[PDB]
Amino acid sequence: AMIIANADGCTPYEVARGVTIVRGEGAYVYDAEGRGLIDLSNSFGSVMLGHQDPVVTEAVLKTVRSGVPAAASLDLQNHLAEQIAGDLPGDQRVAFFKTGTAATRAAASAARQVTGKRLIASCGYHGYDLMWEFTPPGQPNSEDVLHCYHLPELIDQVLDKHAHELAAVIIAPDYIHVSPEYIADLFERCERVGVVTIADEVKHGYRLRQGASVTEASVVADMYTYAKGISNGWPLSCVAGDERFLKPLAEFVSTLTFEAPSFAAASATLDRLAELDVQAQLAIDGARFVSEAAKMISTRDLPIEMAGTGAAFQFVCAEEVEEVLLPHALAEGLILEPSDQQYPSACFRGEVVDDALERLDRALTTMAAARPDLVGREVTQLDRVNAAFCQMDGLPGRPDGWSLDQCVEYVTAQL
Ligand SMILES: Cc1ncc(COP(=O)(O)O)c(CN)c1O
Ligand SMILES: [Cl-]
Ligand SMILES: [Cl-]
Ligand SMILES: [Cl-]
Repeated sequence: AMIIANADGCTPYEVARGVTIVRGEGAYVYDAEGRGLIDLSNSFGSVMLGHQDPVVTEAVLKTVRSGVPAAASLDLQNHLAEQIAGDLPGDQRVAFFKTGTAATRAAASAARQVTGKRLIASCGYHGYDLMWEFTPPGQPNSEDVLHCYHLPELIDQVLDKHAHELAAVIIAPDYIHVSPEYIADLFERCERVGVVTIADEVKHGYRLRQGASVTEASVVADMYTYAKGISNGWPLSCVAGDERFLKPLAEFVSTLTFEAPSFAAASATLDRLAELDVQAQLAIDGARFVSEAAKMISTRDLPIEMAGTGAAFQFVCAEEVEEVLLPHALAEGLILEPSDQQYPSACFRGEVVDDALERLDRALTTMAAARPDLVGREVTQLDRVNAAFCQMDGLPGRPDGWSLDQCVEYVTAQL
Protein backbone atom coordinates (compact mmCIF):
# COMPACT_ATOMS: atom_id res chain seq x y z
CA ALA A 1 0.00 0.00 0.00
CA MET A 2 3.09 2.14 -0.55
CA ILE A 3 4.05 1.10 2.96
CA ILE A 4 7.76 1.30 2.00
CA ALA A 5 8.95 4.87 2.38
CA ASN A 6 12.29 4.67 0.52
CA ALA A 7 11.36 2.50 -2.47
CA ASP A 8 10.77 5.58 -4.61
CA GLY A 9 14.20 7.12 -5.08
CA CYS A 10 17.54 6.15 -6.62
CA THR A 11 16.74 2.50 -7.25
CA PRO A 12 17.86 0.79 -10.49
CA TYR A 13 15.63 -0.69 -13.20
CA GLU A 14 13.16 2.24 -13.38
CA VAL A 15 12.84 1.67 -17.14
CA ALA A 16 11.42 -1.80 -16.35
CA ARG A 17 8.79 -0.67 -13.81
CA GLY A 18 6.09 -1.85 -16.24
CA VAL A 19 7.57 -5.37 -16.42
CA THR A 20 8.52 -7.96 -13.74
CA ILE A 21 12.10 -9.25 -13.36
CA VAL A 22 12.36 -12.61 -11.61
CA ARG A 23 15.72 -14.14 -12.53
CA GLY A 24 19.30 -13.10 -13.28
CA GLU A 25 22.10 -15.10 -14.91
CA GLY A 26 25.29 -13.74 -16.41
CA ALA A 27 24.64 -10.80 -18.74
CA TYR A 28 20.88 -11.42 -18.75
CA VAL A 29 17.85 -10.96 -16.56
CA TYR A 30 14.55 -12.70 -17.28
CA ASP A 31 11.01 -11.46 -16.85
CA ALA A 32 8.00 -13.42 -15.62
CA GLU A 33 7.15 -14.45 -19.21
CA GLY A 34 10.63 -15.94 -19.65
CA ARG A 35 11.91 -13.20 -21.96
CA GLY A 36 15.64 -12.55 -21.64
CA LEU A 37 16.97 -8.99 -21.49
CA ILE A 38 20.57 -7.84 -21.74
CA ASP A 39 21.21 -5.97 -18.48
CA LEU A 40 23.28 -2.78 -18.68
CA SER A 41 22.14 -1.64 -15.23
CA ASN A 42 23.59 -4.57 -13.24
CA SER A 43 22.11 -3.22 -10.01
CA PHE A 44 23.51 0.26 -10.74
CA GLY A 45 26.96 -1.18 -11.39
CA SER A 46 27.19 -3.37 -8.27
CA VAL A 47 27.31 -6.55 -10.39
CA MET A 48 30.80 -6.45 -12.00
CA LEU A 49 31.02 -10.17 -12.77
CA GLY A 50 27.48 -11.02 -13.86
CA HIS A 51 24.41 -12.27 -12.04
CA GLN A 52 24.81 -15.56 -10.20
CA ASP A 53 28.57 -15.73 -10.86
CA PRO A 54 29.36 -19.43 -10.24
CA VAL A 55 32.46 -18.84 -8.11
CA VAL A 56 30.94 -16.09 -5.98
CA THR A 57 27.77 -18.16 -5.55
CA GLU A 58 29.60 -21.30 -4.39
CA ALA A 59 31.66 -19.28 -1.88
CA VAL A 60 28.52 -17.64 -0.48
CA LEU A 61 26.58 -20.90 -0.36
CA LYS A 62 29.37 -22.70 1.49
CA THR A 63 29.53 -19.89 4.05
CA VAL A 64 25.75 -19.84 4.51
CA ARG A 65 25.64 -23.62 4.95
CA SER A 66 28.41 -23.54 7.57
CA GLY A 67 26.31 -21.27 9.78
CA VAL A 68 29.53 -19.56 10.90
CA PRO A 69 28.51 -16.47 12.91
CA ALA A 70 29.60 -12.88 12.47
CA ALA A 71 33.16 -11.84 13.37
CA ALA A 72 34.45 -15.42 13.67
CA SER A 73 36.26 -15.68 10.31
CA LEU A 74 39.27 -13.53 11.15
CA ASP A 75 41.51 -15.02 8.45
CA LEU A 76 38.96 -14.28 5.71
CA GLN A 77 38.38 -10.72 6.91
CA ASN A 78 42.10 -9.95 7.12
CA HIS A 79 42.74 -11.61 3.76
CA LEU A 80 40.18 -9.32 2.09
CA ALA A 81 41.77 -6.26 3.69
CA GLU A 82 45.17 -7.39 2.38
CA GLN A 83 43.74 -7.83 -1.13
CA ILE A 84 42.34 -4.29 -1.10
CA ALA A 85 45.36 -2.62 0.53
CA GLY A 86 47.75 -4.37 -1.86
CA ASP A 87 46.17 -2.71 -4.91
CA LEU A 88 46.83 0.81 -3.58
CA PRO A 89 50.21 2.58 -3.48
CA GLY A 90 51.39 3.02 0.07
CA ASP A 91 50.62 1.36 3.39
CA GLN A 92 46.86 1.29 3.92
CA ARG A 93 44.64 -0.08 6.64
CA VAL A 94 41.05 -1.01 5.76
CA ALA A 95 37.82 -0.37 7.69
CA PHE A 96 34.73 -2.25 6.50
CA PHE A 97 31.16 -0.94 6.23
CA LYS A 98 27.95 -2.17 4.61
CA THR A 99 27.12 0.66 2.15
CA GLY A 100 29.01 3.26 0.17
CA THR A 101 27.27 6.02 2.13
CA ALA A 102 28.54 4.59 5.40
CA ALA A 103 32.07 4.44 3.97
CA THR A 104 32.14 8.02 2.67
CA ARG A 105 30.66 9.41 5.89
CA ALA A 106 33.22 7.40 7.88
CA ALA A 107 36.09 8.77 5.76
CA ALA A 108 34.79 12.29 6.34
CA SER A 109 34.49 11.61 10.07
CA ALA A 110 38.06 10.27 10.21
CA ALA A 111 39.35 13.47 8.57
CA ARG A 112 37.38 15.58 11.05
CA GLN A 113 38.77 13.58 13.99
CA VAL A 114 42.40 13.90 12.85
CA THR A 115 42.34 17.57 11.83
CA GLY A 116 39.98 18.95 14.45
CA LYS A 117 38.26 20.81 11.60
CA ARG A 118 34.64 20.56 10.51
CA LEU A 119 34.08 21.89 6.99
CA ILE A 120 34.23 19.43 4.07
CA ALA A 121 34.44 20.29 0.36
CA SER A 122 33.01 17.90 -2.20
CA CYS A 123 32.70 17.05 -5.89
CA GLY A 124 30.11 14.47 -6.95
CA TYR A 125 27.60 12.21 -5.21
CA HIS A 126 28.74 10.43 -2.04
CA GLY A 127 25.51 8.81 -0.83
CA TYR A 128 22.10 9.41 0.68
CA ASP A 129 23.16 10.86 4.06
CA LEU A 130 22.10 14.44 4.74
CA MET A 131 25.75 15.43 4.83
CA TRP A 132 25.93 14.70 1.10
CA GLU A 133 22.81 16.74 0.22
CA PHE A 134 23.67 19.10 -2.65
CA THR A 135 23.45 22.85 -2.02
CA PRO A 136 24.40 25.73 -4.36
CA PRO A 137 28.08 26.67 -4.68
CA GLY A 138 29.35 28.56 -1.65
CA GLN A 139 26.43 27.50 0.56
CA PRO A 140 27.35 24.95 3.27
CA ASN A 141 24.66 22.33 3.75
CA SER A 142 23.20 21.36 7.13
CA GLU A 143 26.28 19.24 7.91
CA ASP A 144 28.92 21.81 6.85
CA VAL A 145 29.67 20.33 3.41
CA LEU A 146 30.37 22.67 0.48
CA HIS A 147 29.77 21.45 -3.09
CA CYS A 148 32.07 22.42 -5.97
CA TYR A 149 30.50 20.55 -8.91
CA HIS A 150 33.88 19.40 -10.31
CA LEU A 151 34.82 22.95 -11.38
CA PRO A 152 38.43 23.92 -10.56
CA GLU A 153 37.25 27.54 -10.22
CA LEU A 154 34.79 26.53 -7.48
CA ILE A 155 37.40 24.41 -5.73
CA ASP A 156 39.68 27.46 -5.83
CA GLN A 157 36.95 29.60 -4.26
CA VAL A 158 36.48 27.19 -1.35
CA LEU A 159 40.23 26.79 -0.88
CA ASP A 160 40.91 30.52 -1.13
CA LYS A 161 38.26 31.11 1.58
CA HIS A 162 38.37 28.02 3.85
CA ALA A 163 41.48 25.91 3.09
CA HIS A 164 42.74 26.50 6.63
CA GLU A 165 39.33 25.33 7.96
CA LEU A 166 38.73 22.32 5.70
CA ALA A 167 38.91 18.86 7.23
CA ALA A 168 39.02 17.27 3.78
CA VAL A 169 37.96 17.38 0.16
CA ILE A 170 36.08 14.35 -1.16
CA ILE A 171 36.03 13.83 -4.94
CA ALA A 172 34.11 11.19 -6.87
CA PRO A 173 36.11 10.84 -10.11
CA ASP A 174 34.57 10.47 -13.54
CA TYR A 175 36.10 10.24 -17.02
CA ILE A 176 33.24 10.22 -19.56
CA HIS A 177 33.01 13.99 -20.02
CA VAL A 178 36.37 15.09 -18.54
CA SER A 179 39.93 13.77 -18.80
CA PRO A 180 42.03 11.97 -16.17
CA GLU A 181 44.24 15.08 -16.14
CA TYR A 182 41.19 17.23 -15.31
CA ILE A 183 40.31 14.99 -12.36
CA ALA A 184 43.91 14.90 -11.17
CA ASP A 185 44.00 18.70 -11.21
CA LEU A 186 41.06 18.80 -8.77
CA PHE A 187 43.00 16.67 -6.27
CA GLU A 188 46.27 18.50 -6.86
CA ARG A 189 44.76 21.94 -6.10
CA CYS A 190 43.77 20.69 -2.64
CA GLU A 191 47.04 18.82 -2.04
CA ARG A 192 49.01 22.01 -2.72
CA VAL A 193 47.39 23.79 0.24
CA GLY A 194 47.69 20.76 2.50
CA VAL A 195 44.03 19.65 2.56
CA VAL A 196 43.28 15.97 3.22
CA THR A 197 41.90 14.19 0.14
CA ILE A 198 39.37 11.37 -0.12
CA ALA A 199 38.99 9.61 -3.47
CA ASP A 200 35.39 8.36 -3.57
CA GLU A 201 35.83 5.22 -5.65
CA VAL A 202 32.45 3.72 -4.72
CA LYS A 203 31.35 3.80 -8.39
CA HIS A 204 34.63 3.25 -10.27
CA GLY A 205 36.81 1.27 -7.88
CA TYR A 206 37.52 -2.15 -9.44
CA ARG A 207 35.43 -1.15 -12.50
CA LEU A 208 37.98 0.68 -14.66
CA ARG A 209 41.05 -1.17 -13.32
CA GLN A 210 42.00 -3.59 -10.53
CA GLY A 211 42.07 -0.91 -7.85
CA ALA A 212 41.28 2.80 -7.67
CA SER A 213 40.57 4.61 -10.94
CA VAL A 214 42.49 7.67 -9.71
CA THR A 215 45.73 5.68 -9.44
CA GLU A 216 45.91 5.50 -13.24
CA ALA A 217 45.25 9.27 -13.35
CA SER A 218 48.53 9.76 -11.43
CA VAL A 219 46.67 10.67 -8.22
CA VAL A 220 47.23 9.42 -4.69
CA ALA A 221 44.76 10.19 -1.92
CA ASP A 222 44.83 9.95 1.86
CA MET A 223 41.73 7.70 1.88
CA TYR A 224 39.79 5.77 -0.76
CA THR A 225 36.23 4.48 -0.52
CA TYR A 226 34.94 1.41 -2.37
CA ALA A 227 31.64 -0.47 -2.66
CA LYS A 228 30.06 -1.31 -6.05
CA GLY A 229 33.08 -2.99 -7.60
CA ILE A 230 34.22 -5.20 -4.75
CA SER A 231 31.35 -7.56 -3.95
CA ASN A 232 29.17 -8.43 -7.01
CA GLY A 233 26.00 -7.11 -5.40
CA TRP A 234 26.64 -8.14 -1.80
CA PRO A 235 26.47 -5.36 0.83
CA LEU A 236 30.10 -4.56 1.62
CA SER A 237 32.10 -1.35 1.39
CA CYS A 238 35.29 0.05 2.85
CA VAL A 239 37.57 2.95 3.64
CA ALA A 240 41.18 2.17 2.70
CA GLY A 241 43.78 4.70 3.67
CA ASP A 242 46.78 5.86 5.65
CA GLU A 243 47.18 4.64 9.22
CA ARG A 244 46.77 8.06 10.81
CA PHE A 245 43.26 8.35 9.33
CA LEU A 246 42.23 4.73 9.80
CA LYS A 247 43.15 4.55 13.49
CA PRO A 248 40.22 6.86 14.49
CA LEU A 249 37.87 4.35 12.79
CA ALA A 250 38.85 1.56 15.20
CA GLU A 251 35.43 1.53 16.91
CA PHE A 252 33.31 2.10 13.76
CA VAL A 253 31.72 -1.34 14.02
CA SER A 254 28.16 -2.62 13.62
CA THR A 255 26.78 -5.89 14.94
CA LEU A 256 26.97 -7.36 11.42
CA THR A 257 29.98 -5.49 10.00
CA PHE A 258 31.60 -8.94 9.80
CA GLU A 259 28.73 -11.19 8.71
CA ALA A 260 30.50 -13.88 6.74
CA PRO A 261 28.54 -14.26 3.44
CA SER A 262 29.41 -10.75 2.19
CA PHE A 263 33.10 -11.23 3.01
CA ALA A 264 33.11 -14.54 1.14
CA ALA A 265 31.45 -12.83 -1.84
CA ALA A 266 33.90 -9.92 -1.86
CA SER A 267 37.07 -11.99 -1.57
CA ALA A 268 35.85 -14.27 -4.37
CA THR A 269 34.85 -11.25 -6.45
CA LEU A 270 38.28 -9.62 -6.29
CA ASP A 271 39.93 -12.91 -7.23
CA ARG A 272 37.55 -13.43 -10.16
CA LEU A 273 38.02 -9.88 -11.47
CA ALA A 274 41.75 -10.58 -11.63
CA GLU A 275 41.42 -14.12 -13.01
CA LEU A 276 39.09 -13.04 -15.83
CA ASP A 277 41.03 -9.83 -16.63
CA VAL A 278 37.70 -8.10 -16.28
CA GLN A 279 38.49 -4.38 -16.45
CA ALA A 280 40.94 -4.70 -19.35
CA GLN A 281 38.53 -6.92 -21.29
CA LEU A 282 35.65 -4.51 -20.62
CA ALA A 283 37.80 -1.66 -21.95
CA ILE A 284 38.05 -3.61 -25.22
CA ASP A 285 34.48 -4.91 -25.42
CA GLY A 286 32.85 -1.65 -24.33
CA ALA A 287 34.94 0.26 -26.85
CA ARG A 288 33.61 -2.01 -29.61
CA PHE A 289 30.03 -1.55 -28.42
CA VAL A 290 30.31 2.24 -28.24
CA SER A 291 31.95 2.55 -31.67
CA GLU A 292 29.34 0.38 -33.37
CA ALA A 293 26.51 2.07 -31.45
CA ALA A 294 27.75 5.46 -32.65
CA LYS A 295 27.79 4.21 -36.25
CA MET A 296 24.23 2.82 -36.00
CA ILE A 297 22.97 6.12 -34.59
CA SER A 298 24.68 7.98 -37.41
CA THR A 299 23.20 5.96 -40.26
CA ARG A 300 19.77 6.51 -38.76
CA ASP A 301 20.22 10.27 -38.25
CA LEU A 302 19.02 10.14 -34.66
CA PRO A 303 19.86 12.86 -32.07
CA ILE A 304 22.05 10.77 -29.79
CA GLU A 305 25.81 10.89 -29.23
CA MET A 306 27.96 8.28 -27.53
CA ALA A 307 30.27 9.48 -24.77
CA GLY A 308 32.89 7.46 -22.91
CA THR A 309 34.05 3.94 -23.67
CA GLY A 310 34.80 0.55 -22.13
CA ALA A 311 33.13 0.02 -18.76
CA ALA A 312 31.68 3.53 -18.53
CA PHE A 313 29.82 5.02 -21.49
CA GLN A 314 26.64 7.05 -21.93
CA PHE A 315 23.95 7.69 -24.56
CA VAL A 316 24.00 11.50 -24.62
CA CYS A 317 20.67 12.99 -25.71
CA ALA A 318 17.88 15.34 -24.69
CA GLU A 319 15.56 14.10 -21.95
CA GLU A 320 12.66 13.84 -24.40
CA VAL A 321 14.79 11.71 -26.73
CA GLU A 322 16.02 9.44 -23.94
CA GLU A 323 12.39 8.94 -22.92
CA VAL A 324 11.84 7.31 -26.33
CA LEU A 325 15.14 5.44 -26.59
CA LEU A 326 14.74 3.64 -23.27
CA PRO A 327 11.29 2.03 -23.87
CA HIS A 328 12.25 1.13 -27.44
CA ALA A 329 15.41 -0.60 -26.19
CA LEU A 330 13.41 -2.40 -23.48
CA ALA A 331 10.96 -3.66 -26.12
CA GLU A 332 13.96 -5.25 -27.88
CA GLY A 333 15.27 -6.88 -24.70
CA LEU A 334 17.91 -4.29 -23.76
CA ILE A 335 17.85 -2.65 -20.30
CA LEU A 336 19.51 0.78 -20.24
CA GLU A 337 19.93 2.99 -17.17
CA PRO A 338 18.43 6.47 -17.65
CA SER A 339 20.34 9.71 -17.24
CA ASP A 340 23.54 7.89 -16.30
CA GLN A 341 26.30 5.79 -17.75
CA GLN A 342 25.64 2.17 -18.61
CA TYR A 343 27.25 -0.47 -16.35
CA PRO A 344 28.38 -3.53 -18.35
CA SER A 345 29.71 -6.50 -16.37
CA ALA A 346 32.36 -9.14 -17.11
CA CYS A 347 29.68 -11.09 -18.98
CA PHE A 348 29.45 -8.23 -21.53
CA ARG A 349 31.89 -9.99 -23.84
CA GLY A 350 31.96 -12.24 -26.89
CA GLU A 351 28.56 -12.92 -28.46
CA VAL A 352 26.78 -10.90 -25.74
CA VAL A 353 28.15 -7.69 -27.26
CA ASP A 354 26.89 -8.62 -30.72
CA ASP A 355 23.51 -9.56 -29.22
CA ALA A 356 23.31 -6.16 -27.49
CA LEU A 357 24.22 -4.39 -30.75
CA GLU A 358 21.56 -6.32 -32.68
CA ARG A 359 18.94 -5.36 -30.09
CA LEU A 360 20.07 -1.72 -30.14
CA ASP A 361 19.92 -1.72 -33.94
CA ARG A 362 16.30 -2.94 -33.84
CA ALA A 363 15.44 -0.40 -31.13
CA LEU A 364 16.89 2.46 -33.15
CA THR A 365 14.88 1.30 -36.19
CA THR A 366 11.59 1.23 -34.30
CA MET A 367 12.41 4.55 -32.64
CA ALA A 368 13.03 6.26 -35.99
CA ALA A 369 9.82 4.75 -37.41
CA ALA A 370 7.73 5.52 -34.31
CA ARG A 371 9.08 9.09 -33.94
CA PRO A 372 10.10 10.35 -37.40
CA ASP A 373 10.12 13.92 -36.04
CA LEU A 374 13.31 13.15 -34.12
CA VAL A 375 15.20 12.15 -37.28
CA GLY A 376 17.68 14.86 -38.20
CA ARG A 377 17.33 16.70 -34.90
CA GLU A 378 20.54 18.26 -33.62
CA VAL A 379 22.11 17.56 -30.24
CA THR A 380 22.70 20.90 -28.52
CA GLN A 381 25.36 22.10 -26.10
CA LEU A 382 22.66 22.18 -23.42
CA ASP A 383 21.77 18.55 -24.18
CA ARG A 384 25.42 17.64 -23.65
CA VAL A 385 25.74 19.69 -20.46
CA ASN A 386 22.51 18.29 -19.00
CA ALA A 387 23.64 14.74 -19.75
CA ALA A 388 27.02 15.31 -18.09
CA PHE A 389 25.43 16.89 -15.01
CA CYS A 390 23.04 13.96 -14.61
CA GLN A 391 25.84 11.43 -15.04
CA MET A 392 28.70 12.92 -13.03
CA ASP A 393 26.75 15.17 -10.60
CA GLY A 394 28.85 18.16 -11.67
CA LEU A 395 29.87 20.23 -14.66
CA PRO A 396 32.39 18.82 -17.19
CA GLY A 397 34.51 21.92 -16.90
CA ARG A 398 33.06 25.32 -17.68
CA PRO A 399 31.17 24.85 -20.98
CA ASP A 400 32.32 26.90 -23.97
CA GLY A 401 30.89 30.40 -23.86
CA TRP A 402 29.69 30.10 -20.25
CA SER A 403 30.87 32.46 -17.53
CA LEU A 404 31.44 31.12 -14.04
CA ASP A 405 28.28 32.95 -12.92
CA GLN A 406 26.28 31.15 -15.61
CA CYS A 407 27.71 27.85 -14.37
CA VAL A 408 26.68 28.63 -10.79
CA GLU A 409 23.20 29.70 -11.94
CA TYR A 410 22.85 26.50 -13.97
CA VAL A 411 23.85 24.24 -11.06
CA THR A 412 21.53 26.12 -8.69
CA ALA A 413 18.63 25.61 -11.11
CA GLN A 414 19.27 21.83 -11.12
CA LEU A 415 18.79 21.48 -7.36
C1 LIG B 1 30.24 7.71 -6.33
C2 LIG B 1 29.36 7.17 -5.24
N1 LIG B 1 29.66 7.44 -3.93
C3 LIG B 1 28.95 6.91 -2.90
C4 LIG B 1 27.73 6.31 -3.20
C5 LIG B 1 26.84 5.87 -2.07
O1 LIG B 1 26.95 4.47 -1.93
P1 LIG B 1 25.64 3.61 -1.51
O2 LIG B 1 24.60 3.84 -2.59
O3 LIG B 1 26.08 2.16 -1.49
O4 LIG B 1 25.18 4.01 -0.11
C6 LIG B 1 27.36 6.09 -4.53
C7 LIG B 1 26.11 5.32 -4.85
N2 LIG B 1 26.33 3.89 -4.76
C8 LIG B 1 28.15 6.58 -5.57
O5 LIG B 1 27.77 6.49 -6.88
CL1 LIG C 1 25.96 -14.36 -20.05
CL1 LIG D 1 25.06 1.11 6.50
CL1 LIG E 1 36.86 24.67 -16.18
